[PDB]
Amino acid sequence: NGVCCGYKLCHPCAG
Repeated sequence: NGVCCGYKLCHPCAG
């Protein structure tokens, strides 16, 4: 769906 930032690292959440 897009990019998500969590543990100081942004990565695709679920496309």
